[PDB]
Amino acid sequence: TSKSEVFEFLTHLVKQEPDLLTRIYCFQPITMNDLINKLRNKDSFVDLIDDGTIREWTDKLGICIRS
Amino acid sequence: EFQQIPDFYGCYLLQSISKRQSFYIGSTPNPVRRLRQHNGSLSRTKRDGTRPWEMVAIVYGFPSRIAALQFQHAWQHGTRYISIHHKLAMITSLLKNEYFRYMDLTLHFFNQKVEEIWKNDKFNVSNYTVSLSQDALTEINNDTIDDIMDVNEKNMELVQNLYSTTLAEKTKTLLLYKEKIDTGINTCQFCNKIIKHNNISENLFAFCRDTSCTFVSHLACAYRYFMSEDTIIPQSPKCPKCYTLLKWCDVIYYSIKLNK
Ligand SMILES: [Cl-]
Ligand SMILES: [Cl-]
Ligand SMILES: [Zn+2]
Ligand SMILES: [Zn+2]
Repeated sequence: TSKSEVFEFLTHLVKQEPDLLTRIYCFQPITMNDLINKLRNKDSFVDLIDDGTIREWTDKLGICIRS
Repeated sequence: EFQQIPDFYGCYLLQSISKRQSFYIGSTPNPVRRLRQHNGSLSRTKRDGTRPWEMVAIVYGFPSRIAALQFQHAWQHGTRYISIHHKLAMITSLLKNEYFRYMDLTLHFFNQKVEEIWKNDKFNVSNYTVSLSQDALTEINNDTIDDIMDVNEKNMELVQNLYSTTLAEKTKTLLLYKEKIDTGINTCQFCNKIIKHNNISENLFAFCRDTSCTFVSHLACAYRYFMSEDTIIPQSPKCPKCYTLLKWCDVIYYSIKLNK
């Protein structure tokens, strides 16, 4: 699975979660754990994606991660 | 509950006036108070001449304290996002990075000689804005105590002017948008329903940055319109009425603060 395919998949999950979508285009910080829980709940495949790849995606998409 | 975008949050570069190879990078919501703390003390350290510091540049417009700290730490590390020449090149490298590009940050110089070195872009690192203080300092004279003090006092006045003016401008603009909402007769550019606080999607509004332009919409409606590799956050959308370039971060700043 290419990184491009994974990034498209994660972006598509965000777009199906209205509350989370609004939070991201309003630049709201979110913890990695909270984000991954919201994503996984839209599609359990997120379990198979490593943290480093998720973090690369958050950087690219402008998602603000709070430690 | 949403958190507001800061009225001001900036990442600054200090250069010691006397020890001109000494620099400091930090971030703050109030650069005037912060510069006093650096130059005096944190609250009411033997001096070796490092103080006073000149604040030579500040990057501001961050959507959160978290984002400013991310920039600050990347800038200090020198980082997965990628002498005075290196410190300034790092600014450009970060402003080109995908993550910070969404923020349409402003790079402001308080010292024109520092601005010229940045512009010279020795390393050819070259949507963000660049500005230079009116009456910016130029070559620094640090030969005497009085010269050093004069630099510190003039630099403080420049930092005060930028900060107090930025806050006053946001205050004025908030008041003008609030008046538009308060009339209760504006309608959404896209869905045509009356603009009124009544449901986050219904109470977040978007305005043109030109306060005399009449473009107003629901934030959700503007978002939908602007968004029609895949992305989530609009980048440099244009006003559908006057076609001027908008900064999505400023749109959100006013949107959320008006609702709060
Ligand atoms: Cl102050
Ligand atoms: Cl000192
Ligand atoms: Zn609407
Ligand atoms: Zn306009």
